[PDB]
Amino acid sequence: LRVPVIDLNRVSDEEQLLPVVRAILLQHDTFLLKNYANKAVLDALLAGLTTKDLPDTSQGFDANFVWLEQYIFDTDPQLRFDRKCRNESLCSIYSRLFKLGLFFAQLCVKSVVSSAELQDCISTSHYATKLTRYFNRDYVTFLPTGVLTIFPCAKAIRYKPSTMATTDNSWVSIDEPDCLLFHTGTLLARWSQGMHTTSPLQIDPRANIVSLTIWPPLTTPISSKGEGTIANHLLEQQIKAFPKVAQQYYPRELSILRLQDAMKFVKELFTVCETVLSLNALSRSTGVPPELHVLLPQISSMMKRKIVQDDILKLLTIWSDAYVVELNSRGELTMNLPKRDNLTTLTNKSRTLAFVERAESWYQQVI
Amino acid sequence: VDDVTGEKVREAFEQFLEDFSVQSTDTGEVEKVYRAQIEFMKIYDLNTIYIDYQHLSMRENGALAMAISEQYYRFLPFLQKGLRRVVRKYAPERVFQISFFNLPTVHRIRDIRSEKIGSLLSISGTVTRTSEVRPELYKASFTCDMCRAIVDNVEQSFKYTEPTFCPNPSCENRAFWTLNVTRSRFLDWQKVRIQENANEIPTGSMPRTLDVILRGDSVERAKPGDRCKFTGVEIVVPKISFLACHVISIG
Repeated sequence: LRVPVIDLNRVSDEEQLLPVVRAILLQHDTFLLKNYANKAVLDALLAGLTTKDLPDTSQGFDANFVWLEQYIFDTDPQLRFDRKCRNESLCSIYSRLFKLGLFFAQLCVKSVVSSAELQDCISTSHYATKLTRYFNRDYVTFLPTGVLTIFPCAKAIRYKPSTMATTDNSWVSIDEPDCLLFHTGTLLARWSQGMHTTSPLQIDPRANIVSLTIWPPLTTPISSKGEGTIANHLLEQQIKAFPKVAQQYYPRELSILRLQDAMKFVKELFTVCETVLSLNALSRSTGVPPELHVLLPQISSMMKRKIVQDDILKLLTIWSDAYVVELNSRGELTMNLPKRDNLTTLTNKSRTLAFVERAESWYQQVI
Repeated sequence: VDDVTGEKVREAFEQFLEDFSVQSTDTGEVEKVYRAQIEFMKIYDLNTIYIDYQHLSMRENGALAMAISEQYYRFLPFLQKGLRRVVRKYAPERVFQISFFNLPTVHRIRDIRSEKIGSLLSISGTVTRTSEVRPELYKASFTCDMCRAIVDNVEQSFKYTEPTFCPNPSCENRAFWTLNVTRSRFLDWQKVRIQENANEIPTGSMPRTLDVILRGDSVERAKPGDRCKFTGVEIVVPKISFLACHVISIG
């Protein structure tokens, strides 16, 4: 609820706010911008509604079914990128929000190691924006694909369970009237020394999420950890990997060569499953015979996603030497611990690292 | 006089439990099922066994059953120690409950005299009221005034007791030890109301009711307002109450 509120009538000369903005992103990384001159162009979002005439092929509107036209707006002078829709009122708000984005870029990416490379949208004009028009269960967690993204919205906030801002692992939501929300991408979280976060999005009352990203170059030299993988290819793989793709050959090839890396939703099961069986070991001097009907809602309450026997079968397929698959006389699957002690945290850390290494070897040999 | 008789009756009870295995294939000869019953409860560790009195009445021409039958409260820790020794030798947080059932004689509530105090009895009737289960202190962990030493004190089902001497000769005081609940096993304790059946009431008499206590896992089985038959020990309460170990829904 504590969001920083600033005025816009005195930051027009750009000489009093840079230090404060740099200081304020150490704890709060969702910015709110008010009182601009867009009080008569912002309510003119009723022009681009019913076009529906061209296919996707990674440019323009991915028109998926009368309910969604996601315009992945490509840039104009870069190679392999050419996209021009009508969008007159959206061109006016794109010009004002792009000047607002370059204004925020010049006032906040100057406090890092490079203050001329990250704003390289001024020269080559590298922009691939997300005009997600939800016109007349929802989509996955969307972080901004650029390095800085300012957007008009209704509420625009949620929180997935992880170690990030508002760390209480619950979906938090605040409502904001007549303003803009700023969120930065993941490449600026690696550029700045760990001061950013992520934020999930969904169907808001102002459903047209016009995400205008900065979108760094095709050949921008990122440091040592990302020298081989450019910003364009990695973020384009993320752009083509989150929604459904059924138009052409290459992003479907990227989806069948990249969506089999979903071991993090099952190997994290291995970061918590032994804990609960050990919790059953320090409380039931019954020799720990477990029942599937009592171990299933325990891990289903520990993890919000669906947990059924396919994960148990996948864990049996990847690591069979640490568990049993022996059935009893009644007809159900039983599984116990082969350790003679209750649990040792060093051996548990070694077993978790060996499970991670075995799944990584399976990911290397499956492709 | 029962200090040397208790070890002999403990040896007789463990010989009864040790000499009888299972040879019950093809409905041939009979032998008792107790070792497989202990082997079945090894996984679940409830230890709330059921021993038939009709199956115990064949040894020593019934004389072992008649001697246990009158001195049941004086022979009960020897019986549980013999049961503990046979499960300690046949198998590797320890509570025990020995229940007796199927008596050949059914006694009413009007034929209870003071000659059967401490003996076992079969009481049949109807349940009038029930009391919600509450923890029974059973045994507590007392700490000393200066030693801070743990003492495992065994209650005698009468009232809040207190030790007399500290075992460690670091002190010999008799002041107030303090109670401790960590190392003190607790058993659910219920108190229900049994009353005389409508078909065996005398002419002009009143259907006299009585309160019966119950522990172990014999609680939460007796349904209210149903004819019930209990098997237990007559224990006095400072009033003549009862302790049941077996519950059944007769009628």
